Amino acid sequence: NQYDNDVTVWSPQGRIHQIEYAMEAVKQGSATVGLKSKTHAVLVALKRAQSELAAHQKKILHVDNHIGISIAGLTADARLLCNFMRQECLDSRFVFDRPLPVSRLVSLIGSKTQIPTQRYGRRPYGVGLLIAGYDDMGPHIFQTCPSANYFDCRAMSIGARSQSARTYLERHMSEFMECNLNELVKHGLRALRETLPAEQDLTTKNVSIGIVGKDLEFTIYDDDDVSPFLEGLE
Amino acid sequence: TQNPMVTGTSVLGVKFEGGVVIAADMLGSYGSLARFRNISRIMRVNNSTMLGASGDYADFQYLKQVLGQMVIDEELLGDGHSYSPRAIHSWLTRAMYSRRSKMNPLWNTMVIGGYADGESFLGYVDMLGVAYEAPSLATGYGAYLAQPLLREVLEKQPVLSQTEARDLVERCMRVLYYRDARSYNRFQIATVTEKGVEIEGPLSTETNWDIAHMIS
Amino acid sequence: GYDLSASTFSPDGRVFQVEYAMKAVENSSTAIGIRCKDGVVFGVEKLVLSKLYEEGSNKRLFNVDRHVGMAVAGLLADARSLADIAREEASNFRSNFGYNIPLKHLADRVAMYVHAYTLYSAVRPFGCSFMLGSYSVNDGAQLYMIDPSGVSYGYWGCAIGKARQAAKTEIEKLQMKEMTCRDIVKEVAKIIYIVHDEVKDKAFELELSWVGELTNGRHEIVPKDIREEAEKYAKESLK
Amino acid sequence: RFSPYVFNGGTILAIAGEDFAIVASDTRLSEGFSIHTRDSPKCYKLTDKTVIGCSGFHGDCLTLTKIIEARLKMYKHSNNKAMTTGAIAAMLSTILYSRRFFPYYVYNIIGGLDEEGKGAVYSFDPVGSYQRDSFKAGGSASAMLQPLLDNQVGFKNMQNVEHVPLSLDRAMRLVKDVFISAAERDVYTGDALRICIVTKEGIREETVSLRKD
Amino acid sequence: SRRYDSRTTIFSPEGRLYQVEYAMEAIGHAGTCLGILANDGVLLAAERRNIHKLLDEVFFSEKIYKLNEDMACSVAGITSDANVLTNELRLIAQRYLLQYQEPIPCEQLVTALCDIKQAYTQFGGKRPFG
Amino acid sequence: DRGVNTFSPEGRLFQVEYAIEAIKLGSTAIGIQTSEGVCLAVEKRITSPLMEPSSIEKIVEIDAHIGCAMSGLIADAKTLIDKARVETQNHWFTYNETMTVESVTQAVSNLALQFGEEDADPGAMSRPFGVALLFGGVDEKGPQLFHMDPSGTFVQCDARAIGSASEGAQSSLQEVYHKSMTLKEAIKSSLIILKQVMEEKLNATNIELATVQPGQNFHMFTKEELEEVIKDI
Amino acid sequence: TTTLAFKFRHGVIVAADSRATAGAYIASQTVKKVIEINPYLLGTMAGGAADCSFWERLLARQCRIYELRNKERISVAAASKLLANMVYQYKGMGLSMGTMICGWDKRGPGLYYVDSEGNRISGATFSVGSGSVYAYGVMDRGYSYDLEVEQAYDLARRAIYQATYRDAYSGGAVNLYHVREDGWIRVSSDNVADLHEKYS
Amino acid sequence: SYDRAITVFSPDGHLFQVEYAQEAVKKGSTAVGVRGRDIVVLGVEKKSVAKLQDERTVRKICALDDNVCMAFAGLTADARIVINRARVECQSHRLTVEDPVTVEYITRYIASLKQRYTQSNGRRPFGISALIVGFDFDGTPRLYQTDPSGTYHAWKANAIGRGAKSVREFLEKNYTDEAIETDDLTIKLVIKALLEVVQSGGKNIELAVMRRDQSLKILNPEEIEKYVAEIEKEKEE
Amino acid sequence: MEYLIGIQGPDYVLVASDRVAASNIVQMKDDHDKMFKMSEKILLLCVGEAGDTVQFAEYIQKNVQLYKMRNGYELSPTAAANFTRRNLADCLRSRTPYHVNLLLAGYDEHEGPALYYMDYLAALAKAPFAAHGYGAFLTLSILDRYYTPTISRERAVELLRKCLEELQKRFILNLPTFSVRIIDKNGIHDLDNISF
Ligand SMILES: *[B]([O])([O])[C]([C][C]([C])[C])[N]C(=O)[C][N]C(=O)C1=[C]C(Cl)=[C][C]=C1Cl
Ligand SMILES: [Cl-]
Ligand SMILES: [Cl-]
Ligand SMILES: [Cl-]
Ligand SMILES: [Cl-]
Ligand SMILES: [Cl-]
Ligand SMILES: [Cl-]
Ligand SMILES: [Cl-]
Ligand SMILES: [Cl-]
Ligand SMILES: [Cl-]
Ligand SMILES: [Cl-]
Ligand SMILES: [Cl-]
Ligand SMILES: [Cl-]
Ligand SMILES: [Cl-]
Ligand SMILES: [Cl-]
Ligand SMILES: [Cl-]
Ligand SMILES: [K+]
Ligand SMILES: [Mg+2]
Ligand SMILES: [Mg+2]
Repeated sequence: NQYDNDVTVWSPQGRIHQIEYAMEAVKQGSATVGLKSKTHAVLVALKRAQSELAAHQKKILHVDNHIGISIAGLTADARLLCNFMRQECLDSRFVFDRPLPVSRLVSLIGSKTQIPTQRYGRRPYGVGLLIAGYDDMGPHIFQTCPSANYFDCRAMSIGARSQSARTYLERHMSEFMECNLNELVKHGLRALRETLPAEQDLTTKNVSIGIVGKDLEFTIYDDDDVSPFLEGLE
Repeated sequence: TQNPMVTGTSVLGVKFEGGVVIAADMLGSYGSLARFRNISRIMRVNNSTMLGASGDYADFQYLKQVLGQMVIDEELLGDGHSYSPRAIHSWLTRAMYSRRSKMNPLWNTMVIGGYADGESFLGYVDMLGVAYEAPSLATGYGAYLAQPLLREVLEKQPVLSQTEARDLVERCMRVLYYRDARSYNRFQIATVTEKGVEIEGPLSTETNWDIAHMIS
Repeated sequence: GYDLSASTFSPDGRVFQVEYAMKAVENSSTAIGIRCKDGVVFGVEKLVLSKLYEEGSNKRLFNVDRHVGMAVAGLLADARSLADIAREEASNFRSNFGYNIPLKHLADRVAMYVHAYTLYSAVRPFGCSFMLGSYSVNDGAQLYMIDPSGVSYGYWGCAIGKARQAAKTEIEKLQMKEMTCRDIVKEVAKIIYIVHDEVKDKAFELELSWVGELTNGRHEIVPKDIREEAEKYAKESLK
Repeated sequence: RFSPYVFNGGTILAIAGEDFAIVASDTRLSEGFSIHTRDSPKCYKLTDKTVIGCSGFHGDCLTLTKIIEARLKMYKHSNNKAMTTGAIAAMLSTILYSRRFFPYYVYNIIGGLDEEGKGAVYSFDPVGSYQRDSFKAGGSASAMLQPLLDNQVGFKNMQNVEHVPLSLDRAMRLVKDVFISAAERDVYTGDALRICIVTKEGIREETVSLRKD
Repeated sequence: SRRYDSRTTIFSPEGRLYQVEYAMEAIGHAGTCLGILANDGVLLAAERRNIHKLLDEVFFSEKIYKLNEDMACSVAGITSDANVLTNELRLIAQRYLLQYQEPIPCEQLVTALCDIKQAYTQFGGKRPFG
Repeated sequence: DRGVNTFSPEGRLFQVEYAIEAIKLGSTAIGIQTSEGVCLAVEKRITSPLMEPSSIEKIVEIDAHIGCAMSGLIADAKTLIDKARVETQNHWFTYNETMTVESVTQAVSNLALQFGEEDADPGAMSRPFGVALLFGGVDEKGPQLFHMDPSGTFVQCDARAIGSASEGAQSSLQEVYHKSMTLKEAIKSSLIILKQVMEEKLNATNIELATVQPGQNFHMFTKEELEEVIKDI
Repeated sequence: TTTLAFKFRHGVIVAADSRATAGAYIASQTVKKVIEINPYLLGTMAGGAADCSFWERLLARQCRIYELRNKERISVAAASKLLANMVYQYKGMGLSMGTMICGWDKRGPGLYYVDSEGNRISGATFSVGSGSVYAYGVMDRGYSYDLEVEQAYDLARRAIYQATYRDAYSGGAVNLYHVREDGWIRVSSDNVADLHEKYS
Repeated sequence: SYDRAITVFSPDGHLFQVEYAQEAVKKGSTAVGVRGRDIVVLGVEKKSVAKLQDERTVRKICALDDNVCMAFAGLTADARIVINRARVECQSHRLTVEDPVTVEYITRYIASLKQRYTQSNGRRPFGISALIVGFDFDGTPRLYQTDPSGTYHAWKANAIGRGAKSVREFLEKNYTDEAIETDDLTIKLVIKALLEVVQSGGKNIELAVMRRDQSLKILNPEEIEKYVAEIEKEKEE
Repeated sequence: MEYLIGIQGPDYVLVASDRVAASNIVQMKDDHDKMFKMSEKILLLCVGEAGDTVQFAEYIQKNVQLYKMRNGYELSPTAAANFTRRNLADCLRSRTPYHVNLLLAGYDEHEGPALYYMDYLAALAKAPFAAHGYGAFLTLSILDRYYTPTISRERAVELLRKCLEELQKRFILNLPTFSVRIIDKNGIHDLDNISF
């Protein structure tokens, strides 16, 4: 109460209410899912549409040839962070002529996003990211939070009703490593489908897909390009 | 540096099957004075990469400091990624170009040798940011005296064994001792293979002075 | 109220914002360090909040210099930022003075940086405590611990986080001065298993690191097979 | 007086056809009276539709191509499409002019396909002046190549000749001939000729041997 | 820090600037000070507050300040504030003389100081001059 | 009182939520995208007959291929519009091509959360912009309409209303819209809807209408062209 | 280079050659030296090719912004002044630019000479570039405010042509434009080798 | 430097500092503007009267440049800052474009200055509205109004300050092609509009006129009370 | 190359300036005006380096006009001359010096006519007559020979004409036409150009 307006104010229970509140921005975003096999990393996102005549918000963003992200939370903060990730990747190619390792990029985000949590008048980033990448250490799915903490994941879901998607992903994760791409994307789509009201389904209007791996630069599939993946959820 | 002070002369490099060898004498010259006769002008950068430098030795020591600390910083993370020989060569290209573009160069010409993922790497970078790769390299007077011998051998036989590359480097170092007034007959040879980087020395070449009696 | 700013003393002379930050540490799971005859061993009870995470996610053991390890408890993003401060202080020391930073000096420098965040309304105290460990032939084994106020002391044994006192009471049973690192890792694993409340928190990973004569003064992860043996010794010791 | 520039040689050429573009360069990298390497081409792929040739001071060639590469990604990120040949050319003009008071010592020629699938050539001076050409030679032997191209591609100074369209197979045969002639007389041009052919199907590469002296 | 900022340069709900009004209350309690224009001159007459027996009488006045060759002022309010403003008045008048090589016209001097006072009511977060 | 960058317990920035409420004080504006072009229509909201109606400009040209309709606190829209204009001209300068509608909208949207009082320049933005914007234009994607609000969120819409009566108007848009609709039908539809929702009787001086079409540049309707369309409605 | 322009009863004629040179090397015969700033305003280029084309393109950007902000066409006076104020900051730094800004606005036909030395002047006729002295001679002996349109085209064409004949640094083609009250038009492009055939 | 955020949103979209600045305007002296056919007229109330005042020193009507002038209502010290900024800007325009400003240009400049002081750290908004009048290069007469929010519009006639509501009501019924057919009737329309709100009419109306090219004439009390009598005796009839 | 002349009589100042703008070997304009109106009774005549001359003259002009708008009355000639001086001197050792030579002519209600001379170093001198340019070398002695303090305005135009005829005869440059203006109690008057 007196402890909940400033990111510099610790509460007496050793919490920072502004960081917790910023995490609510991510829990109210639309769901997204990330998973990986031995060879590919996949992102699947639900796009929320403001009206029946609106396009559906972009949820998946290109970072570099080997890295893409999925977003939940404040879109403007997502773009600011995505721009920082882009620039760190461009810098590593410029200086070293090789892709920035995914875990090093994620450490950069952690360090960047921590700073405003400790200075008066600043605020946390109100965005959570799932990060799909491929490098010398194989495929990766990472998760970042407004607290500046980050996590290396076998699979993950964030956003609204993401708990259902996580439960699905726990249930089938022993299968993921050995899956071909098609199997892996289907698993991502089924996890995402658990987040929906019983009426409603995955369609070409509301689903977005991002894939990167051993043979495949980060690529986004929308609209008519998702139809192949949606057919034969059989 | 506007005015180089203590300097080193040629560095040689040649790729062989399974690795790369570089050579450099152990002399820091101060003008024509052979001042510091036991200095290493080669650096082990990491397990896959080595560097030889001509030109200003203090500038080399600065690069050693900076590059060494960068390799430490990367090893602290323990994350399975290391700088390749190519990445180091890129970094150096950028650093040298940048210093040139401030009109304050690092007064060096360098030879980066490495072995990574079954490929030999050999690359040049100069104080202006001129950089390239080649099957053999030679800076300074080496460009005139050593490189012709290197390239002539490499044309007749592009793939050299380790012991052939080493014999060929010794021959070039002998010629340089004969004909470069800033050379010295005390050198190091550094080799990178699958097993890592080894620096040998101090070494000397045999010399022949028979021609001293063929004037009349 | 007197507890909103690190630039405000209470009427009894306390700085409640520092004390609240300390509570963040005291809520976290337990980390231990033990100094022994030939080095320092760290152990962490790393609580696994989801089975979806990879083994190794959210490490609490860091290399801050080739000869220095760091073990943290508290808010992890603050601890990582402190690891980066420590890394930079070690790096800048080597660049300026030309040798590896002595442990005590590294501990005192980062402690002063931590302390700077306990004076002002403009910033908040770090919500973390951390241990620094090293070994060299010249300096022996050294283990320091720094808290959110910026106090720094040296220790034979140390524990931070929520089972701190239970941990310390077990650590006091060891004659650590006469033990080697190889013997101590087992005892570290044992003590983490003792103080772990298996009813209240279901799943954890043991994280182990060391620095000592046996690593040639380099801070390193304990190898997988040694860690597995240590866990098995701890688990059967729990019997 | 440290000089920040050195001349490293190199000859570039581009030709626009109806449905193709050729960008060619020799592969020698020189300095002073020496050869650095016989295998350093001067052409760089930018997109599937656009190749750039760069010669002059190699330090600046390297830097500038790296800046172009970064800026192509930046464009694609903020506009969600690859840069066109024309937009690359306009951009390069501004990158060159940013250094108006410490120039990139580089001669640039862009070859590629325009937005109707026709061959397009843009030629630049070091500080960013440019225009669209039908063909253009640049670099060390440019004065040797350009007149022959004027005559044989532009049909200049000829009477009683049908102005036919330039086929790929005649353009190729021209490109190999002019480089061979340049390698006779320009000390900097030699070793090998690298040719990139840009068409709707993609970019392909030929290489031809040149004199090594 | 937002908790401690008393917000001296903001409007109240009726469009008022309270610090300004409160400063005007301080002035109304200071020594009375009058000015009278005539055909052959102008005058200032002021109540002295410095009247204790043991005061030493060392300056030519208490509250009358010469500003330049052609101008003087008197003040009512916080004395130390008046010392700052009169010093700034003298500076302005000399900046004008430097630049134009003629004396500052009276109204231009007054306006120039008043723009400083205005600025203290609009930005900076400081108390106005009393 | 709390800072301008304070999150609520629901995870929203108070100042952004309050800026979004200020949009509801604006006049209604409508945008419709068809395969033949986009139209933008807006209620002027004349408050006195002594006011000059042509001095109310709630639709503005960004570039020849892009117009913009606004609602909310109109004075706040000026720096946004100017930024859109400068960006499209920079892009033309650098790349010798027209900037896409999406890209203009993105560039503007990157301003939205750039407010706050202890990172920034000696007097930077203290608060968000109280404005919503419809960008309507034609690029190589064809005709396009994008919406942007004070959160910085932007999105393509087939049709969209903003301002005071936007619920209401948006329902009628759901009702009348179809992907194959012509531009002339979209013009009539948007005036019929403005006519419903406006407090005042619609006429040719208290509204504005503009179009952009693949053929043709940004075009503000004249009085006479408005009068012609008003006859059917 | 040779460029020229003149005001007359029917607007303003603008002409140029098309040659670029790098020392004595002819780099192009096909340079467009007349820049279309907007449909009512032309700029000409002489001096440094990069300098002219950068700063005139920047002028075009600024004129467009001006038009968007103010809801009216920029005047020829204001356009020429924008350019003058932009280059003035750079005096002494080695910019080389000599331009004519040519339009028709509310004061009628407009013509200003602007250069990198800092000059900005209005006038009835100007020629700029290394061939300007040759162009002046012919332009001056034929010029009149009451030239018929076709006589004016003939004069501009012939003046540039004669400059291409004497001046080693001018050649290629003569490119001719006419600014009229409703906009400029491109009137012709004649190769100098074809004009030679015709003028004898 | 002081960076506090002063103007912020409140629940329901209000900008309280701007609303409070508008309250300051409402307590200012009434100002009226009418755009004639070939004249523009400003008139303003009072403000305090007072026999010992030097009348010259407190005018609320101000030249910005030879062809543009303004009246204001609200905080007079704030107005002086705006007026001097607008005067500097008129001289920049003449410098860079070599035309005098249009009335719309300078209005747009003033409005955006005002808007910036509603959206910048460390500052409160200006507590003034302005009526800005003059002629464009082509002879067209103009009347614009700005308010503390930075909004601006053109008007045929308008009032700001205390009693603006009723003065605007009067202008709405009385502003016709007839009432501005000549210079005298345009001037009389302004006086009549003031004489509705003006306490001890009048006495304390200040008035100024701008004719196409002829530059700002302030009327003297002798010239004003001529019009006052000439209107008061007409209203008997 | 540019010529300026001023002659101050008992109640007026007469000024003239050449009308050539030249570049390399060509006159590019023959009706150029080197005078800038600062106020109703003040002309600044400014020559010197290209770009610096207009930028400097117009800055001063705009600031003199601003003073009028802020204060309701005009700067006197003397105050304007000193303002001009302070700016020029203050820039002399700066990163942006202005290479300009000037005459300032004015009529003050109370001081009468004034003519001021300034060089690029910003030395300011009041003078009864003065001139700038290479042409000054051939005409100042004609002014010393024939000027008197009570010279009437008709005779000042004659004296001016003698100077301008001397440039035609003796000066190597082609300066065929001159702008002429007079300032007095009733402001600035354009006279006819003196041409050859
Ligand atoms: B003309 O002034 O003779 C002409 C006008 C331009 C617009 C073409 N100028 C030139 O040809 C001057 N040359 C160059 O600017 C130049 C410099 C360099 Cl470094 C390389 C090529 C060229 Cl074209
Ligand atoms: Cl979301
Ligand atoms: Cl959002
Ligand atoms: Cl977290
Ligand atoms: Cl979530
Ligand atoms: Cl030594
Ligand atoms: Cl080493
Ligand atoms: Cl603890
Ligand atoms: Cl004085
Ligand atoms: Cl004085
Ligand atoms: Cl809305
Ligand atoms: Cl042409
Ligand atoms: Cl503008
Ligand atoms: Cl002029
Ligand atoms: Cl401002
Ligand atoms: Cl009002
Ligand atoms: K050759
Ligand atoms: Mg040879
Ligand atoms: Mg200068």
